[PDB]
Amino acid sequence: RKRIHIGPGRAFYTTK
Repeated sequence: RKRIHIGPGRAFYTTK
């Protein structure tokens, strides 16, 4: 369920 990815303006940080 958790997802964390940071690229060239591609935020994908989700913990909750």
